Amino acid sequence: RDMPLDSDVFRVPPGYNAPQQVHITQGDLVGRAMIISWVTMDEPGSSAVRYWSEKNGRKRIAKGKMSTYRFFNYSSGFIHHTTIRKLKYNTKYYYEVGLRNTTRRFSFITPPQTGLDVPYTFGLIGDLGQSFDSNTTLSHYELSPKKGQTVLFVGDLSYADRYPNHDNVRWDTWGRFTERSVAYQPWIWTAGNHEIEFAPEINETEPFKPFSYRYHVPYEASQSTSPFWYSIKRASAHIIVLSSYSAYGRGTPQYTWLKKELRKVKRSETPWLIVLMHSPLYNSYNHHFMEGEAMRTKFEAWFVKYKVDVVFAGHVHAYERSERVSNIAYKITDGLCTPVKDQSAPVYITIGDAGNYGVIDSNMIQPQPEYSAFREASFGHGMFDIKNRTHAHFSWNRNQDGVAVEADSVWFFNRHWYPVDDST
Amino acid sequence: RDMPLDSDVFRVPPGYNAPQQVHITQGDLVGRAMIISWVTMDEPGSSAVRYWSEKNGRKRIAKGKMSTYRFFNYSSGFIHHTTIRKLKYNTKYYYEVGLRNTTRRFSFITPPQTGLDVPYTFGLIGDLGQSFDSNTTLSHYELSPKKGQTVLFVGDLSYADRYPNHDNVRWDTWGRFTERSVAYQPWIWTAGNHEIEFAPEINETEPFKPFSYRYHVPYEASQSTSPFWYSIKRASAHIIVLSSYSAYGRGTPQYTWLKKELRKVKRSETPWLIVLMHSPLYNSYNHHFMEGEAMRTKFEAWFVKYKVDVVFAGHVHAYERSERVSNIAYKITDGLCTPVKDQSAPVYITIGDAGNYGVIDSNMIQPQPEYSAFREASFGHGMFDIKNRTHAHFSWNRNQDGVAVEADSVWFFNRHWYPVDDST
Amino acid sequence: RDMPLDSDVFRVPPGYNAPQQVHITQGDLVGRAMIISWVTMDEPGSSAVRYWSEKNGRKRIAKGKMSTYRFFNYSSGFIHHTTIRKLKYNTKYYYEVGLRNTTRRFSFITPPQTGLDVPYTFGLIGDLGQSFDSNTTLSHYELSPKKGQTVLFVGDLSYADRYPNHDNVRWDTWGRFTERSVAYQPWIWTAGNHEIEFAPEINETEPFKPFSYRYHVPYEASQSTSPFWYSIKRASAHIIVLSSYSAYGRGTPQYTWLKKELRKVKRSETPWLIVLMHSPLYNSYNHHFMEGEAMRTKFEAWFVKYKVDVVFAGHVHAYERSERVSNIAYKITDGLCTPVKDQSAPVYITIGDAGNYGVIDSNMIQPQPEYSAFREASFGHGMFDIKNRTHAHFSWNRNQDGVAVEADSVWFFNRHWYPVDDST
Amino acid sequence: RDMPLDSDVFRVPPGYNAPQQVHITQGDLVGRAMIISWVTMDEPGSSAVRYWSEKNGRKRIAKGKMSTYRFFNYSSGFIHHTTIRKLKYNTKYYYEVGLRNTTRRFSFITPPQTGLDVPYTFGLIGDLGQSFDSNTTLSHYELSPKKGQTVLFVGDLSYADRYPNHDNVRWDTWGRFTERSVAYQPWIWTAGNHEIEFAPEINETEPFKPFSYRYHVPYEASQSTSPFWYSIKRASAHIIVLSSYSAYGRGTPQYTWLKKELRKVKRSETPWLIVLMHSPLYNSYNHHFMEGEAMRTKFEAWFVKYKVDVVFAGHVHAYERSERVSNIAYKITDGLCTPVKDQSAPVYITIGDAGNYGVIDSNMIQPQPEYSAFREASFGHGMFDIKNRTHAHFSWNRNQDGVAVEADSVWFFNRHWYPVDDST
Ligand SMILES: *[C@@H]1O[C@H](CO)[C@@H](O)[C@H](O)[C@H]1NC(C)=O
Ligand SMILES: *[C@@H]1O[C@H](CO)[C@@H](O)[C@H](O)[C@H]1NC(C)=O
Ligand SMILES: *[C@@H]1O[C@H](CO)[C@@H](O)[C@H](O)[C@H]1NC(C)=O
Ligand SMILES: *[C@@H]1O[C@H](CO)[C@@H](O)[C@H](O)[C@H]1NC(C)=O
Ligand SMILES: *[C@@H]1O[C@H](CO)[C@@H](O)[C@H](O)[C@H]1NC(C)=O
Ligand SMILES: *[C@@H]1O[C@H](CO)[C@@H](O)[C@H](O)[C@H]1NC(C)=O
Ligand SMILES: *[C@@H]1O[C@H](CO)[C@@H](O)[C@H](O)[C@H]1NC(C)=O
Ligand SMILES: *[C@@H]1O[C@H](CO)[C@@H](O)[C@H](O)[C@H]1NC(C)=O
Ligand SMILES: *[C@@H]1O[C@H](CO)[C@@H](O)[C@H](O)[C@H]1NC(C)=O
Ligand SMILES: *[C@@H]1O[C@H](CO)[C@@H](O)[C@H](O)[C@H]1NC(C)=O
Ligand SMILES: *[C@@H]1O[C@H](CO)[C@@H](O)[C@H](O)[C@H]1NC(C)=O
Ligand SMILES: *[C@@H]1O[C@H](CO)[C@@H](O)[C@H](O)[C@H]1NC(C)=O
Ligand SMILES: *[C@@H]1O[C@H](CO)[C@@H](O)[C@H](O)[C@H]1NC(C)=O
Ligand SMILES: *[C@@H]1O[C@H](CO)[C@@H](O)[C@H](O)[C@H]1NC(C)=O
Ligand SMILES: *[C@@H]1O[C@H](CO)[C@@H](O)[C@H](O)[C@H]1NC(C)=O
Ligand SMILES: *[C@@H]1O[C@H](CO)[C@@H](O)[C@H](O)[C@H]1NC(C)=O
Ligand SMILES: *[C@@H]1O[C@H](CO)[C@@H](O)[C@H](O)[C@H]1NC(C)=O
Ligand SMILES: *[C@@H]1O[C@H](CO)[C@@H](O)[C@H](O)[C@H]1NC(C)=O
Ligand SMILES: *[C@@H]1O[C@H](CO)[C@@H](O)[C@H](O)[C@H]1NC(C)=O
Ligand SMILES: *[C@@H]1O[C@H](CO)[C@@H](O)[C@H](O)[C@H]1NC(C)=O
Ligand SMILES: [Fe+3]
Ligand SMILES: [Fe+3]
Ligand SMILES: [Fe+3]
Ligand SMILES: [Fe+3]
Ligand SMILES: [Zn+2]
Ligand SMILES: [Zn+2]
Ligand SMILES: [Zn+2]
Ligand SMILES: [Zn+2]
Repeated sequence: RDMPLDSDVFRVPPGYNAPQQVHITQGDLVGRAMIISWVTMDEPGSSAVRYWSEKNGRKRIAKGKMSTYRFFNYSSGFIHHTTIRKLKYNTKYYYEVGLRNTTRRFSFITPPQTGLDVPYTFGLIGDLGQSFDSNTTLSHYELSPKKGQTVLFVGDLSYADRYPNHDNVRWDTWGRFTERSVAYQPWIWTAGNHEIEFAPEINETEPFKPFSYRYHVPYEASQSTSPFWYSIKRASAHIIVLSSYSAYGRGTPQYTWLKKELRKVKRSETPWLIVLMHSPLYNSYNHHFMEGEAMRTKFEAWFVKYKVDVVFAGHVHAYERSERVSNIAYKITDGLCTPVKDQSAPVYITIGDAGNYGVIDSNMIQPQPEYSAFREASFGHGMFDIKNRTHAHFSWNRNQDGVAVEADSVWFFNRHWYPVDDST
Repeated sequence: RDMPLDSDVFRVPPGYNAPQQVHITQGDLVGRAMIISWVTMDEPGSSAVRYWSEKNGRKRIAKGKMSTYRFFNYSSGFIHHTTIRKLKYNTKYYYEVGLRNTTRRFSFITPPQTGLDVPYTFGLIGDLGQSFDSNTTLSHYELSPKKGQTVLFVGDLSYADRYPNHDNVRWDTWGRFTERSVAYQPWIWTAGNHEIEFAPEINETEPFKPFSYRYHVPYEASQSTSPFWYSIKRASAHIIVLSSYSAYGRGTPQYTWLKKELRKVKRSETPWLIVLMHSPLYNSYNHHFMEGEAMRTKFEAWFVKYKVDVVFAGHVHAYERSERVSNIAYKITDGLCTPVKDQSAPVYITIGDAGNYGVIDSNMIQPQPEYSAFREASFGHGMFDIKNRTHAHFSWNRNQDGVAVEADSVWFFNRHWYPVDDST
Repeated sequence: RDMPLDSDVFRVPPGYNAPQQVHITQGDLVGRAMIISWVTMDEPGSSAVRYWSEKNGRKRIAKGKMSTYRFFNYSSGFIHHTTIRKLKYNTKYYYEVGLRNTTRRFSFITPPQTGLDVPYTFGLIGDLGQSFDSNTTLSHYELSPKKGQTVLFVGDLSYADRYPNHDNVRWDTWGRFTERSVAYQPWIWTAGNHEIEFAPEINETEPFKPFSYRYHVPYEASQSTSPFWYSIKRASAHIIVLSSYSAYGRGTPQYTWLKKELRKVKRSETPWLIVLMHSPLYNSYNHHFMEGEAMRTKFEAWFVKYKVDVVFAGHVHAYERSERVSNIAYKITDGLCTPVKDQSAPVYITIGDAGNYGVIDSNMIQPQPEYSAFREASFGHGMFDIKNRTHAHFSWNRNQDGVAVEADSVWFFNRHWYPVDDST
Repeated sequence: RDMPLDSDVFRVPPGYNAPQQVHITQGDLVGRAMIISWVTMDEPGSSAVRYWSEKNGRKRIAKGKMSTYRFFNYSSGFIHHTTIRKLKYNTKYYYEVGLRNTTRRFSFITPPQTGLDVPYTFGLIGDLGQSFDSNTTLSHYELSPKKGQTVLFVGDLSYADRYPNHDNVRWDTWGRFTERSVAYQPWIWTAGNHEIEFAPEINETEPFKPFSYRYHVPYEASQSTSPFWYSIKRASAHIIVLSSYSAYGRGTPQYTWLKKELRKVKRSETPWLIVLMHSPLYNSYNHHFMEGEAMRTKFEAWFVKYKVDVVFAGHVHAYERSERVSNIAYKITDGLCTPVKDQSAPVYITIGDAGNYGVIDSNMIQPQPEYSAFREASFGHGMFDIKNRTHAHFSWNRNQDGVAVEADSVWFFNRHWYPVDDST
């Protein structure tokens, strides 16, 4: 069900050496910087970006960097990444890319300054891929009357690794496909397993190669040493991104980084604390059942201890939302190994159902365990709408329903400023 | 408690640019190759090694490679690594190193061809370090009347990272200290946490740097893509080394590698299957209690499924030997989370008590759980003596006892050729 | 007059990932090693070469290396270079390349052991390019009844740098064009100015990049530190190759290397001493008149001192052969600045007329100076046929004449074993 | 004769990780930027530089870069290079270096904006080295009542290459020795042969390695692609630095660069045109007689054509000043090979007599040829004092004379604004 190469969605912008595959993300810790990235195929081109705010129409120029990579018998085009910094909060900016030959213009809006009661609405997309189903989820998102403002992406971007020799073209088409959204609003990236791409057979053994060339993140903003785990703050939220497929043993860089990072969250500043990861810690579908155990045994207590609000994951191609549950009492022989309701624990949601290559995970653990509050095997996307320092409303819209039909919906009460039972 | 820099044990071989810190390991999959490694400090020197068998006294020459590294305000000398290959099994070889200026001679004996009933005796050392205690354990090993023939090293080599800026000299002194043994019999390396050395503060953020420059392993012999997990066969054993501090998520290179590797073990060929790792899966001391959970949740079933015989670990600075136990029935809600006796399960032994910087882990879990067969907080080393395809005898000698006093002893019955009850 | 891309001469060998652009050169100092190089375009492929002698039909395998490069908006295919060594002198060998997918077979004949009276016939080609004229010179060579056995190539290989952005395809077509000769007999390479390719404008500023990726030479055989100046011995000749466009100041690597090298020539072993370079030291055409002055002032005396026999050059697109002349008496104010006949001096010949992009240099210094013995502005190639330690016969065949019509011809008397006046 | 290691001049600034070997140069094309460089030996340290003008005492900070290198059995400390830019012309600046641990303060004065009649006084030092003689020349310079404001350095900095394995310490001592001057006024660098350091024997074969790590120049300011030839404008002068030991063949990068650069000189803007190079084009001493021939044959005409005023060189350890001479009429056979007076030709001066390792080149060519205006084998330094767009006064002070005794003196009349006869 992968959309064919000629699909209107994969068409290449016309013009000589016209910037294609345009995409953006936050470029700093707090909201006033963006990383613009794109690809030119005819020749190298300029890595300069021109931008100006709607109000103070003064045109400034940011100069970035260019790179390329070869995968097997494949060779990328010219990848560019430029970071515009020191933007003003809450203002619309226009940016142009492809200055030398054919220029293209886009716009984005900086978020509001970080604050306790600042509202903001995030979209949740996981496991997109490029099937027709993928196309549908993306439009439904684009049409959600509750306008999404940033997409928190949970992993498995294009599934190009399913093609022979991981046909990296499929990375190009995906990038062209999603530009309609990412050229305009940032998508926060998380690495999934389809991004690992360990292919000894074709002599490609550096994990995450294509993904890392194409998608950049402000990892040094948090003091991370790798782009696979980082953190950013935006509006009233503090987002922490983790890498299920990187290492988390005690003492490793990721473990060490997260320990420090959790100590840096200030709920008086960013009330909402969200964590993103690919492989779900709590999952009742048969597929990938219990894979999240190892990371679970390692970070769960931290999450309960710092009161994280939600934990979004993907990987299982279906939907599921749990109860605030914890299972942090086991000591091997004491037999205390059963998830228990805990109002300090975060809610674990899994939205890996945006489409992939058109396949859904339907078999599930029967009967629905206690920790599971709702599960459904349908394609869709989610929206996490922050309202106050106390309220945030989550929704799940199915691809079968109309754009405005929330097939599941829930209010979240801030584990810090209003820890009442939302566990309903 | 660490031995002082002037300790006789740290003395530098005399002569201009005299080879120091000499050491060896198996260099191929089956036994007929060695990797000789050493360091010269005055100037680069030759990386050629001259060797000849006692019988056919014809002198041949192997040419290797030289490298250097800088840690913080530290600079290595000239590290050399040369692989002699195509040796004859079961023969004494003499090798000379430092051909240009001051030459030094050593010898080693290739192991017997791999076989079903070929006996061999391994020493077990873990968490050595360089305290006086360390010195002791090493001598006790050197004196075991049951002559050890290869040391399986379980991790934490020198604790140089405990010194300011990880004073890499402590790596040099450790290398000079242990030469008395390693220059003559191979030691199989395993990476522990003291080897990670992630020091962002001094701008050292590439894990395992010093360890990796200094200690090489034949990882491509198994088709591993990293030197932190590999496998070798020697005599009647098939040894598999893993990395607690590397990644093992589903799909990762280490996970992928182990799955394939277990499929390649042939018990009709190497009856004994041993696994090495630093952080113990089963451990009842308070210190580092339950750190091995994550990896446990990922590899335990495979170990039971392939009937691995023993699993040596270190990290807890003390001794402990368990019962053949398994705990692979948990499914979150079914409450089946208690280690059970399983005769397909391997025996988990932890020997991280060779000395470190002179400190013992004594606080235990009271009371001694069922899975724990014997535990003692004493410094010491172990020996695993293979006898037939069915028998192998393990011993633990305390540093307080005399060289020949086995403070713990047990016979192992091959999980494949003689599955009768050991566990006692 | 550049042959069009569809020219039958540029056709690509059929088959999946079929080795194309096959080419060879001597791979050691004395004749018993070859460097096989080729290109595969579909995918990487194997860098193994299979070969066996006609006599002892035992098939052996040599394993080489693979590399790639990008020039501007260009990306090479997979370049391979493999060195077969330890060949037997004077024997025919078959070699196959493209082992994995589509295999191609060729053959070559090792030269005879170096000796005083060993005959051998070299072809002289300079400034080839890929015009139709180039095609003609190459056939005339292929048809010279005096069968050439090795081509000494004087520089300016393909003129791809004349195309926009140095369209490196033109490097591919040239390589395909000349395979008919180079896959079978070695061509010794010399770097000319069309190989420098310094293009700051397109950000290509490393001189000799494409040339160096594609054409390899045994420069370490002589103890050279760069592939732009080296030396080889073959049959009764000792060939020295220099780089007009590299540096030759006093103290530089090239200067230093040549000084030592000249001291290593043994005329009792290789009677004939030949030097190759691109820019001619003695030239009477108007084009490039006096460019060879700087190198001249630096090496001429050495040449006269060691009695080099001939000095072949190219660059001027025409033919010219001089008298044994020297001009090494100048001391600024003494006015002794006029070429004089000297029987210790080498004969300077220029054959840069094989074709280029179809243009000839016709204007010449009028009147023909004394040092010039013969000059003609015609396209052609040359043959230097060694006979004894005393005799060697040089010929120049014009493209207008028939294959067997020597338009100029001369006997050379060895400056060492028979320094009589051949200056006729 | 070289000063001993304990010489007071080689003492190391006290303090932990105290900045040593401090030095500066122009950092842009026109005068408003500086490159501060230094070395810290205890540990890496900060590469930030703090500076503020005397007037507007606002302290700003520039952040630079750190690097290290290894020569043979030698290892550099931590070399730092930071470029302060956008300075105001003609103002005193103070700069501090070593911000983390022990800070040191220095000052410099930006030159006046480029102009037709802007005076400036340059010092001329060549072949300094570190003998006692060297110490002397440096003091004499420091004391010239005609205060020098920038040193144009002609090559051969330290002669470290004379020590075994080119004992790079001699590079450190030289850097500490000269700090007294260079930390305060820029010295413009030129590469000489003692900087090449091609030492195959110890496996060092990349020319100019130590020199290049330690001494940086603003070569991209002119659009040069290498740091061995560049150009800067300062006050009323346009200085062009060349590399005798780099390549200058037709087509090479240096040749190509100079041709374009000469076209960019505007005498209406910087009336005085100076060229620096190591090996002198015109020299009548026996030592190194005629080494400058090759480059001469390549660039002389261009110098006459663009009317360069002076050409300073070193290499011959003595002094010599010529007449405005040219010798650009030779055409091989026309016998016109004798230097002739030419008033468009520059004056060739050689000041390689600052000291070296205490040795003078005294053997001259007898008799003093016509082109030579004055020559003397004494240690000394020079000063080139620009006065107007028409006048500039050059002086040569011997080490034997007193600080104010000009042992040779001459007025230069601008070849462009006042071409009357100087040559006397
Ligand atoms: C390279 O660029 C030129 C124009 O700049 C274009 O016409 C040509 O087709 C390009 N080639 C490639 C391989 O992109
Ligand atoms: C691309 O833009 C540059 C602008 O400097 C122009 O010179 C060139 O001809 C343009 N078009 C193409 C097809 O390269
Ligand atoms: C994808 O969806 C868009 C609208 O959301 C539509 O215009 C387009 O035709 C669709 N393409 C495919 C291949 O489904
Ligand atoms: C690439 O191809 C296969 C992968 O296993 C193997 O035969 C070969 O050695 C690999 N690596 C290289 C460098 O060719
Ligand atoms: C939080 O938002 C909800 C819905 O928008 C509203 O009912 C509630 O009163 C808000 N809380 C505050 C403190 O305004
Ligand atoms: C370098 O080598 C020389 C002898 O080869 C020795 O005398 C000198 O002390 C060495 N220096 C270092 C830093 O090892
Ligand atoms: C080291 O060995 C070489 C052998 O070639 C010798 O030349 C040198 O002098 C020896 N001694 C030292 C101290 O380098
Ligand atoms: C270490 O033990 C050895 C014998 O095993 C002994 O000779 C040596 O003196 C000891 N050194 C220290 C510092 O304990
Ligand atoms: C090294 O020192 C500290 C480590 O956090 C930091 O200030 C600095 O940026 C680090 N990295 C570099 C390249 O200096
Ligand atoms: C195994 O070894 C033990 C002790 O050496 C012995 O009692 C037993 O009989 C041996 N088995 C075989 C098959 O020889
Ligand atoms: C890569 O290789 C596959 C087969 O191995 C081939 O079909 C495909 O077209 C190749 N692509 C390129 C760009 O060479
Ligand atoms: C190429 O050769 C390999 C031989 O191992 C084969 O598997 C493959 O299918 C062949 N053909 C192509 C088009 O790749
Ligand atoms: C090149 O010459 C060959 C024979 O020498 C001929 O078969 C071929 O057609 C010629 N091609 C062109 C383009 O001249
Ligand atoms: C490449 O294009 C031109 C060449 O002069 C220039 O503007 C640009 O800076 C060059 N280099 C890079 C890295 O873009
Ligand atoms: C050299 O060769 C020529 C022509 O082949 C012949 O006339 C002459 O006698 C030969 N010299 C010797 C020594 O055979
Ligand atoms: C490294 O730094 C420490 C202090 O930071 C210093 O005491 C030690 O002596 C230094 N070592 C070297 C080799 O500079
Ligand atoms: C160097 O400076 C730092 C300043 O942060 C200080 O912590 C350190 O102790 C100082 N002294 C030494 C000897 O490193
Ligand atoms: C170098 O000269 C300075 C003054 O110019 C003097 O103070 C110093 O002692 C001299 N040192 C030597 C070693 O000549
Ligand atoms: C370094 O030492 C000598 C220099 O000629 C030589 O024997 C050796 O091959 C050189 N290079 C290396 C990499 O050892
Ligand atoms: C040039 O300077 C000299 C000496 O300072 C002076 O005699 C002459 O008049 C000056 N020229 C101008 C134009 O001021
Ligand atoms: Fe997925
Ligand atoms: Fe330990
Ligand atoms: Fe040419
Ligand atoms: Fe000098
Ligand atoms: Zn997934
Ligand atoms: Zn440990
Ligand atoms: Zn040419
Ligand atoms: Zn010199």
